[PDB]
Amino acid sequence: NFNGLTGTGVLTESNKKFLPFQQFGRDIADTTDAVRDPQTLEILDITPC
Amino acid sequence: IGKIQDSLSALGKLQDVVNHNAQALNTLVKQLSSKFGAISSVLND
Repeated sequence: NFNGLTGTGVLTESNKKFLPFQQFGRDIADTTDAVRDPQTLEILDITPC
Repeated sequence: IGKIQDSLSALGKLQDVVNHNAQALNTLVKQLSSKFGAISSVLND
């Protein structure tokens, strides 16, 4: 759970670059696939288990 | 027979098969973001 974003999956270092106001990303078909850690400000991918 | 390559470099009947299945799979997934008249569309929320 990332401040409201509830889900399940494996967290891994990403290679995306958000804009300096965006918290999380979605893929095509509108499903969350990356988030930013509120504390460390790093982008992490979410893959299904 | 050599002229056959020039006419190629047609296969729309083969691309249509790929398109029809891709469209049914893209639609099937998109239909999960619908509320159908419920309060929400997520079974956990």
